[PDB]
Amino acid sequence: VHQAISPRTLNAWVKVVEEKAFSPEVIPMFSALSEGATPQDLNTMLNTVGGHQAAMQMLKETINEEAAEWDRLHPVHAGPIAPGQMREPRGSDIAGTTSTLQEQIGWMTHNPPIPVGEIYKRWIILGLNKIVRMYSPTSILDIRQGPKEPFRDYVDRFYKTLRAEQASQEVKNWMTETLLVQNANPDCKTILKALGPGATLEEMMTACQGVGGPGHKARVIAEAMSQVT
Amino acid sequence: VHQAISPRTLNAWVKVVEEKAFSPEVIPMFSALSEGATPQDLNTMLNTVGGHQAAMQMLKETINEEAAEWDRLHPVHAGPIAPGQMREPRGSDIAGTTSTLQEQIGWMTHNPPIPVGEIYKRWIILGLNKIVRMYSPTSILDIRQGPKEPFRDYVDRFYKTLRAEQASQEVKNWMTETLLVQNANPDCKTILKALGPGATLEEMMTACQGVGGPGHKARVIAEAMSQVT
Amino acid sequence: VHQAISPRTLNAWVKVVEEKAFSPEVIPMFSALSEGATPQDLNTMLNTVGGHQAAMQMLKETINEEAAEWDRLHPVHAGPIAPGQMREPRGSDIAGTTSTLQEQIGWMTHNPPIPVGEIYKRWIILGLNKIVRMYSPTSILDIRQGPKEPFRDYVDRFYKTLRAEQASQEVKNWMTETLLVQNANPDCKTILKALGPGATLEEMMTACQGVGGPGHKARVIAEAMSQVT
Amino acid sequence: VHQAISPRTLNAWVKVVEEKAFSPEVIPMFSALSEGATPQDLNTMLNTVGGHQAAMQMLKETINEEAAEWDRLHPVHAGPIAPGQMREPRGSDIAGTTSTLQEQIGWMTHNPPIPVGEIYKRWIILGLNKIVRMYSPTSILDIRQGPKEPFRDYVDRFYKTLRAEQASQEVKNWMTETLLVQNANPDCKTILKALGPGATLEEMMTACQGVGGPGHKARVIAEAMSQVT
Amino acid sequence: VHQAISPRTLNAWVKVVEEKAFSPEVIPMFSALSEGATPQDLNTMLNTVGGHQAAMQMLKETINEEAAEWDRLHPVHAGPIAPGQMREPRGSDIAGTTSTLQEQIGWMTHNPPIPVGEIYKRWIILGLNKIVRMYSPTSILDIRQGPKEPFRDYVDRFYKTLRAEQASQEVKNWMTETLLVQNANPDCKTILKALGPGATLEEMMTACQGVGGPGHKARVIAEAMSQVT
Ligand SMILES: CC(C)(C#Cc1ccc(-c2ccc(Cl)c3c(NS(C)(=O)=O)nn(CC(F)(F)F)c23)c([C@H](Cc2cc(F)cc(F)c2)NC(=O)Cn2nc(C(F)(F)F)c3c2C(F)(F)[C@@H]2C[C@H]32)n1)S(C)(=O)=O
Ligand SMILES: CC(C)(C#Cc1ccc(-c2ccc(Cl)c3c(NS(C)(=O)=O)nn(CC(F)(F)F)c23)c([C@H](Cc2cc(F)cc(F)c2)NC(=O)Cn2nc(C(F)(F)F)c3c2C(F)(F)[C@@H]2C[C@H]32)n1)S(C)(=O)=O
Ligand SMILES: CC(C)(C#Cc1ccc(-c2ccc(Cl)c3c(NS(C)(=O)=O)nn(CC(F)(F)F)c23)c([C@H](Cc2cc(F)cc(F)c2)NC(=O)Cn2nc(C(F)(F)F)c3c2C(F)(F)[C@@H]2C[C@H]32)n1)S(C)(=O)=O
Ligand SMILES: CC(C)(C#Cc1ccc(-c2ccc(Cl)c3c(NS(C)(=O)=O)nn(CC(F)(F)F)c23)c([C@H](Cc2cc(F)cc(F)c2)NC(=O)Cn2nc(C(F)(F)F)c3c2C(F)(F)[C@@H]2C[C@H]32)n1)S(C)(=O)=O
Ligand SMILES: CC(C)(C#Cc1ccc(-c2ccc(Cl)c3c(NS(C)(=O)=O)nn(CC(F)(F)F)c23)c([C@H](Cc2cc(F)cc(F)c2)NC(=O)Cn2nc(C(F)(F)F)c3c2C(F)(F)[C@@H]2C[C@H]32)n1)S(C)(=O)=O
Ligand SMILES: O=P(O)(O)O[C@H]1[C@H](OP(=O)(O)O)[C@@H](OP(=O)(O)O)[C@H](OP(=O)(O)O)[C@@H](OP(=O)(O)O)[C@H]1OP(=O)(O)O
Ligand SMILES: O=P(O)(O)O[C@H]1[C@H](OP(=O)(O)O)[C@@H](OP(=O)(O)O)[C@H](OP(=O)(O)O)[C@@H](OP(=O)(O)O)[C@H]1OP(=O)(O)O
Repeated sequence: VHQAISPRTLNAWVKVVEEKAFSPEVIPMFSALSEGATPQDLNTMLNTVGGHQAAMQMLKETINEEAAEWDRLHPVHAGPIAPGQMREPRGSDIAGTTSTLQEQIGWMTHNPPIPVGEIYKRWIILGLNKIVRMYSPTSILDIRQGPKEPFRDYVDRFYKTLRAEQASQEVKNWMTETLLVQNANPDCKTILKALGPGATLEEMMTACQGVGGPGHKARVIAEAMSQVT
Repeated sequence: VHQAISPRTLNAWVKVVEEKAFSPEVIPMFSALSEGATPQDLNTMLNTVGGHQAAMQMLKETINEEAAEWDRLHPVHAGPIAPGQMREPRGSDIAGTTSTLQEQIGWMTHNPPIPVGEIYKRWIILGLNKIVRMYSPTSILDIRQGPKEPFRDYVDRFYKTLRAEQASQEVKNWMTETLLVQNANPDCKTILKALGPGATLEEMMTACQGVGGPGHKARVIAEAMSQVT
Repeated sequence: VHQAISPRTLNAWVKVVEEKAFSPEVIPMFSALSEGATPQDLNTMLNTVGGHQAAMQMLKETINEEAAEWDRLHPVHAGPIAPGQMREPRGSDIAGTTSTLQEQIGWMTHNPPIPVGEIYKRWIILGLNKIVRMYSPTSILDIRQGPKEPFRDYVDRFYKTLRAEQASQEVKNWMTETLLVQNANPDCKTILKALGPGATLEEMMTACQGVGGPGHKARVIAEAMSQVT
Repeated sequence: VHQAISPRTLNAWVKVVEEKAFSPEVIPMFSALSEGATPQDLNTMLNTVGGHQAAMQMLKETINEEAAEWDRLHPVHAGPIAPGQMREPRGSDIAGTTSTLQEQIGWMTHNPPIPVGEIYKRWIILGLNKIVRMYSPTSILDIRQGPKEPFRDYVDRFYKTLRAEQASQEVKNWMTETLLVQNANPDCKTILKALGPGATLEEMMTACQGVGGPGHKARVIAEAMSQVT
Repeated sequence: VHQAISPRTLNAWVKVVEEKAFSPEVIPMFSALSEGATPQDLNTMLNTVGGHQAAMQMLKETINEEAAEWDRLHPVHAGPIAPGQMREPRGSDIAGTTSTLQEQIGWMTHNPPIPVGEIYKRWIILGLNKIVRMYSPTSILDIRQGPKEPFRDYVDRFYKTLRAEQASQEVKNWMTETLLVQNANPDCKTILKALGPGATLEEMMTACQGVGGPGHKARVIAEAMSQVT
């Protein structure tokens, strides 16, 4: 079509997703970048969202709901071939799963036009609005050790979140060497600080392996009593 | 139709839901606002309920049960076209899922009349009665930290509830400023007050990160023994 | 039918359920009140049981098994119209789900008679016997705080049970004023008594919010040591 | 008629208004949710705005201004219209006040099309932009007692604003419990604090009834003079 | 005709208005008592409301708005009606201002029926809801003297409110003897108490005629300064 997305349009959409994630600003930008686009172009835009797999699953659920709504309003015709005309779209055709680009173009350019692109755009906008309201991406900054969480479990959660984090490898290494010790609970922080700089992750995990164990509990209790007595 | 809901009727229903939520007063108001309305108007009223999604799901379940009951009382005919007459309504037709507005008007104005609007209204009333009896909306005022609940889990619950709360953003900010520290458990509240005013949420979470850990338990036990000795 | 339930019969059944709940005395009364009644009348009696939803679900399950047994023993005929006679009942027809009142009267008054009312009555009697043996209604008197249960969870259980309780509103308020503090665990009961009369529920929950937390445990341990030393 | 508002679209619009009020975010959401909608659908969306009646009146004034502009640009055509042709829309027809849904659909689905829905959407967007720039909703947090304002007048303003506030009834009770005394002027606030907790609204009003009168002025002047010497 | 309001129905509505004023209970009650009634019966019910003329004016405004909306939905035809046919009702006809009882009956008893009574009752319900939400009746208990308000002006406000108050003459006299001095401002209250019991309204007004004047203010400053000396 005339309004097929240009290379700069697609790149702008990619950069919007990468920089803003799913802040409200994503909704206008998508609306502005995808106007006149076929459902195939919209699917191309959706497929370039790296990460946020849970958010994209949420979006797909919303699209399926809206497709079911469309199918409820549009009943399947009683098998009239109508060789002059073409088949009426279904919800899956609007979402582009069961329709080709030629069919979408034909629906968009027919008289009267069926703007399958704009209908799909509204479905996607509903999904994006739901994501913006509900979804919260994981953040490495939010990973803190629980007061009773073993240090190894905390480290596992930290590294899982770090793997999912959007950052360069150097930045992730820097995050490892600051946040991991920073966001440990006080009991493990004391041990890790006493361990000193240059301690490896294995040394750190060995040093905190007994926190919450009977011996460590006895030790800290006895130290507290000695201080207050 | 003559009794189609007016703009003021729809706005009054919206304001009723926003002001009273699902107090018993909702039941008369709905009854008064929806009399003579087609099932399409009733669905329009139901779609304007913002929030209370669990209550609306309960209402939908009740509507489905009543539609099944109607289907049990009304057997589908043995395919008599009856071109002079029209097809008999099903339960989904009364709820408006499988019927159009024209069909609803045709049933409502036929002689003898099938008041699909009134039947659907009674089903909705049953759902509303169930909601009024059972459903309790979440309240930010009810979020209190458990005696052994970690402060971060409490903060997550608080912010989830605040997100679901019906309030302006300034009011939500004021709620964060007061209720969060107010409704923490005594162990965390002692630390939070020791921090003083002006502490951020991150400083507050770091300060309470050790509550329940071995070191904090030893410290408070030692302080108690020193006081009693 | 000649033995259709009278207004006084239905009201007597309602009063029997309200006063006796599902004590064994319910089984004779039902038997006495429902003799000669159609399945329609029996369903009317079953629908007037307010509350005891779990017991009624048990009764429905028993009725379904008995209907399945009837269907096992009665095979569907090989489609003989038999215009002189009527269709043979199925289990669902005896339970009244798939049968109209006219069909039930026709079966009951046919020669030889098929006493669908009496068969359905025996199914209901089996269900009632099962309820009498197994089902135990929830009681506000039985709601007591566990030794380690947080006060807020106990209060939530108490208020849920109170909502399900069969009592006047004034009686429920009196129960709240007596049983809630009466049935708290000793640790919370001490604090609640120290509050004194006139404390609100919010002040009660605040006062017990720390029971089970480290500070409260340190306090009580130190107090016990001081008393024994 | 393919782009009619779905139940989820209308609910999303309602939630947008309830959550964001008239922050700038409302403008993209509206434009995203109303694409291809008829003027009737747009009016339905506008009627679901609960509260903000003054803002809605500003929007209606903007719409009337734009309709007047349209009428100035499009002069009426004297003489009967052609039987095949339809009447040209006026501003009121675009706004949906004097046009039925069928007429709007006919205008939109025509060769060449008159996009009455999109023109009306632009008018509504102008109104929303004016609201976002100028309208400021009343907030209970901004009700402060003036230095010379009688306490009763301040209480009246507080309760009017609280009635207008978008909040649950429990939240409104909490706001009364906190802000009313918190936001009184110092002269009334010292007396209100001297009253002590648990004071009723009538006791608070009678306690502050004399602030500003000759006796209170004489008393405070004498006390200040005694403090000085 | 069949559902015309009985004498007991009218009396029950009168008692409802007198006992509850415009509490929310007025809405279901009016809904129940007015079912099937003609616009003439509804107008009689509305005319039997004694007092609350501001609320009744609000109701009339709402009715006029709803009549205008109905007129917008129902364009005036050329009216070449057959002798058997009858003129289509307008908003004023539904409200009963321009329609006789016979015309309302004819619209209500017609094929297809035009339920003018029920449409009118919905308009009245919208007005009643507006009243319940917004209107607040004047209460003699709320009349308090302002801190700088002249005593004579307070007396005039009190007597105006007392004249408007719904109460027996003996209760009004008791109100005058109880609340007038009670709800005066502290300076006037001090003088009135010094005046002792048995003083008439003229002595009470003369005793407080100088409060806030130069002599009284100078006197109170002198007494306060002497007290703190
Ligand atoms: C060839 C081409 C032109 C095309 C096309 C093309 C065609 C159709 C669809 C599609 C559209 C709508 C539905 Cl409603 C379904 C469906 N409904 S269903 C039966 O329930 O699953 N299935 N499809 C797959 C279908 F149709 F092919 F079968 C779809 C896609 C979607 C676009 C899309 C991505 C998205 F994230 C969320 C959406 F809502 C829609 N892309 C996928 O679906 C693959 N995907 N899915 C998910 C997830 F599940 F996490 F959301 C994820 C992907 C991912 F991209 F890898 C990314 C990590 C996230 N693209 S091109 C140049 O773009 O390559
Ligand atoms: C075009 C128009 C005239 C129309 C129509 C229209 C037509 C039908 C229905 C509908 C009615 C009855 C059933 Cl019994 C089902 C059904 N039964 S089923 C197979 O089990 O799901 N499905 N539907 C969807 C159907 F029919 F379209 F398929 C329905 C709706 C409902 C109205 C409704 C809302 C509601 F809250 C609870 C109800 F009981 C009924 N609205 C929805 O359902 C969408 N919804 N649902 C839910 C939830 F699930 F949480 F309750 C929520 C929504 C929501 F509004 F977003 C809101 C957050 C809550 N509206 S208009 C101007 O209004 O846009
Ligand atoms: C019109 C009329 C003459 C009639 C009839 C009428 C007709 C049939 C049935 C019925 C009978 C037997 C089965 Cl075996 C099923 C079935 N089997 S199934 C597919 O598995 O669910 N469904 N039905 C619904 C059917 F038939 F309509 F489809 C039935 C009922 C039952 C009577 C009944 C009540 C009961 F408590 C326990 C029973 F075993 C049977 N009433 C309901 O069922 C509705 N109910 N259910 C339950 C629960 F689930 F908790 F037990 C509850 C209700 C409740 F009453 F609200 C109450 C809170 C409890 N009444 S009248 C004057 O009485 O109104
Ligand atoms: C039946 C249906 C399909 C329809 C329709 C329908 C049809 C037309 C109109 C309408 C549109 C444009 C103009 Cl320009 C005027 C007009 N211009 S005029 C002569 O100067 O007053 N009048 N109308 C009434 C008309 F047409 F009947 F005459 C309109 C509405 C508006 C939509 C609207 C709402 C709004 F808030 C602000 C707007 F700008 C437009 N809704 C109302 O107007 C009622 N309203 N008004 C106001 C206020 F004044 F405060 F802004 C308020 C309401 C309220 F919603 F109650 C809410 C508290 C606020 N809806 S449905 C399912 O939606 O019910
Ligand atoms: C024969 C008979 C059966 C009849 C009839 C009869 C016929 C019509 C109307 C009427 C109805 C609707 C509108 Cl919309 C207007 C209108 N619209 S308009 C152009 O703007 O003024 N005018 N009317 C007068 C009309 F029609 F004559 F023109 C009406 C009334 C109203 C009923 C009514 C009372 C009410 F309180 C509020 C309402 F909304 C409607 N009663 C009056 O109006 C007189 N009234 N009004 C007001 C007020 F203004 F405060 F609200 C007050 C009165 C009052 F009762 F004195 C009382 C102190 C309050 N009754 S009966 C019983 O008499 O024997
Ligand atoms: O408070 P309690 O309900 O009495 O539970 C405590 C305690 O839990 P707390 O954190 O709440 O104080 C211990 O937990 P830790 O502090 O050591 O993490 C736990 O000890 P363990 O988890 O190491 O087993 C101990 O269990 P126990 O006494 O059996 O060793 C258990 O006490 P009780 O089971 O006796 O209640
Ligand atoms: O008490 P306020 O309401 O705050 O105003 C007072 C004062 O009031 P009172 O006499 O009741 O104490 C005078 O008002 P009136 O005498 O007319 O009643 C006024 O005018 P005068 O100088 O003539 O006394 C005076 O002065 P000004 O308004 O110029 O400030 C002003 O004093 P303050 O504002 O400083 O309190």
